[PDB]
Amino acid sequence: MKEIKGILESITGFSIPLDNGEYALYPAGRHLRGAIGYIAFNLDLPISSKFLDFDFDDIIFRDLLPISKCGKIFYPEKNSNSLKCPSCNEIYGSSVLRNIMARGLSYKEVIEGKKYRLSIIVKDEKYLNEMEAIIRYILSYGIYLGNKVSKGYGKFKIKEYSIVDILPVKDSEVLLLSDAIIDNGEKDIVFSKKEISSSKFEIIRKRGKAKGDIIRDNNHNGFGEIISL
Amino acid sequence: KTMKKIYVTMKTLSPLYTGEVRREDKEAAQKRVNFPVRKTATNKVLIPFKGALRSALEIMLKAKGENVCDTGESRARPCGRCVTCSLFGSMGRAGRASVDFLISNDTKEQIVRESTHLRIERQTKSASDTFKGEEVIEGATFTATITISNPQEKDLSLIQSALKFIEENGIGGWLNKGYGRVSFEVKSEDVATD
Amino acid sequence: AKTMKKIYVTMKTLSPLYTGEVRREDKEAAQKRVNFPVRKTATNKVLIPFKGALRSALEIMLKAKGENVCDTGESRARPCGRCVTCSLFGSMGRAGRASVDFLISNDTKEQIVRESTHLRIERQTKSASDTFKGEEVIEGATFTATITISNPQEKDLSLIQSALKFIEENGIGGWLNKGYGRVSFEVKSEDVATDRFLK
Ligand SMILES: [Zn+2]
Ligand SMILES: [Zn+2]
Ligand SMILES: [Zn+2]
Repeated sequence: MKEIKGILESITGFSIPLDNGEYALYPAGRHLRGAIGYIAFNLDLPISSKFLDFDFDDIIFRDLLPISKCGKIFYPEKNSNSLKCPSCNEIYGSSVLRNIMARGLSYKEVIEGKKYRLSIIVKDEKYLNEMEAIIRYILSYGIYLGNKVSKGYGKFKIKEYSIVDILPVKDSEVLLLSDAIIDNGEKDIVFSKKEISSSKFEIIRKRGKAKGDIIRDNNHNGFGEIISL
Repeated sequence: KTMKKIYVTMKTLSPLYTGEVRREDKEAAQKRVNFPVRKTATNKVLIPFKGALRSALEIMLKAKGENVCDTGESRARPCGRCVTCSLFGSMGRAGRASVDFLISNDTKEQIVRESTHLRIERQTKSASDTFKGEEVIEGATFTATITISNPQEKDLSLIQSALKFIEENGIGGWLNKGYGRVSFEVKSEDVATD
Repeated sequence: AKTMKKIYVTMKTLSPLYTGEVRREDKEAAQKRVNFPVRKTATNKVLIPFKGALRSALEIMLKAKGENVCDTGESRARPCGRCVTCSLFGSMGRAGRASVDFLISNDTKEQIVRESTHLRIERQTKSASDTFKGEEVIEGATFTATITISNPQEKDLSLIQSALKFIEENGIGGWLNKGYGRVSFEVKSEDVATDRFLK
């Protein structure tokens, strides 16, 4: 097991809508998965076939959680929309969003300059050979996460491709960094599969668990995530 | 497989204006300038580039003879059959070209100036209304990177044709009064293996 | 529709020419030396607004005929959208057919811009009461612009030439009453296909 670390920053702003006209503050790992699968199909890579597999259970993408001037990731504030890093507060929040009115199109973005965590957890080392190639393409051109990729919104640039290994969590009690798939969890989560080869945009809805919640689970390996805490 | 990459550097030849889309930053700037220029929060100027390339190929190919889908119309909903919808987008499948914003190489303090624009009466020959609009100086180098996946043979030539149509009509806003005339320098690259 | 009328306009200055700098920072930098800087590029070439001069010329002349052109020059006055001037240069909700470029000089500011002393002389004493340095453009300075008419109509070119003949009589730019801005326009028009670049 290993992971590729990164201080992924935004060249142009990203627009990710949620339900209830909510715009997400930071970019999520689902968006990274959806973009990297387009990369692997576009470069005729084999893992693209696994990219259209939503339960491959290797190459799991952790959320692009924002990084602070404290050098640490903003830990998500428990049961709250905004985030707060363990060192100081520096609290992210909505102020970073801007209401956009552009040619009829009224939407929102999140501004550029803030840095976000790259963390691609990979299990199979055979997949790491293609993983080095896809992080090496982004290294040259960039990745686009958001809406209006063809208009140019969402351009991301890595500044630190680091393939440093890691180990899973220890405590059973873990904090939910990202929203987790837990049935009858009363926190509705929506994403989609596009399947551009065969069309049929999906808009898959679910009722998983929300982020910022301490939960005890001995059967935990750590799209939810496990914070060691 | 081999996706087509077009590095488009743009040099501003007459002052550029593109209005700012974000309401909060536009409201913040409205104090100093009635018309703020479109700016990033990294203090750099971004320009929309997809729509101008699209509308260039729309009017050129429409009057050429190849029937296309007039976008920017009353309804503006496009087909999935004509050439522009195979390049710059369709109501169903994604467009084959990803057109990045023309980000600037320089910063706000080095290219962006506030200016007195005017409205003069035709009998008293004196200024009736004055307003303060922001522009980008001439000789300012912007950059963008077009991404045409599934490359057809008439792709780079069509993009260059559209850029010539943009070099003569202009990019941005206030296009009829002389704002927006630029030059485009173009380089191309296919990428195969990484 | 299938054509565009491109009017290449080359204008020579028969008089000293002044158009003021609009840019706050450039004007503020120049007021350390000259109280009236001229409007230049960062390429260091003189820019003149051209669309508003043509529009003003055609509104005064077409209102002098008796045609129902509106006036887009008063405070709060809106374009009506039905005139020939509203068709040629624009309306609120209807983009103009003429893409009038800026009058960009052929030479640079060292060649054609001169810092000039202007005065205010007291009438009774016949002595200088105010002095101010201001930049002006020399005579014989050549400027080029292109007026690109989209959806070309019959009258347009002649209308543009008529508007140019107004600007040849009155002037373009600032200090027009003092003698500044007297110019001479030469027209070289060409009807061209709008699909010229597709090849
Ligand atoms: Zn902090
Ligand atoms: Zn179409
Ligand atoms: Zn009118």
